[PDB]
Amino acid sequence: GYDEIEELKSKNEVLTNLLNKLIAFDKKRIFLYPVNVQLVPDYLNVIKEPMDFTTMKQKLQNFKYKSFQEFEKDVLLIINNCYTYNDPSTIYYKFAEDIETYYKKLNIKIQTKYMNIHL
Amino acid sequence: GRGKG
Ligand SMILES: [Cl-]
Ligand SMILES: [Cl-]
Repeated sequence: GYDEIEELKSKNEVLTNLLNKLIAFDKKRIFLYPVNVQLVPDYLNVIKEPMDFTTMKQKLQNFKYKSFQEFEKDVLLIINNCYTYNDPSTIYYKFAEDIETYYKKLNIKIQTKYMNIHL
Repeated sequence: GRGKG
């Protein structure tokens, strides 16, 4: 009913603001779109669950995230995919470490602001 | 992985 879609909408607004901060922090847009298989032909032979921020925006517009944890899973999937494919000497691996640091600095307050919608 | 750059 109205009250349930209102709740889902206010929760999506909190997840969106967090995704936009992650997209903004990713200035080189390393994680904005799926990794280009024409540039990296062996990528999907190594990464079994590719993830990127644009896919997360689509899940959001479809109201696919029903808990904070489901959102976090996708952020940490992007990060752990980057560690799995790339060597630790590369700019990609360093940028994943940087966004993991940024995310870990934010998530406690955003996660609380999310639970507080249905308080 | 092979590598990107
Ligand atoms: Cl960057
Ligand atoms: Cl590099």
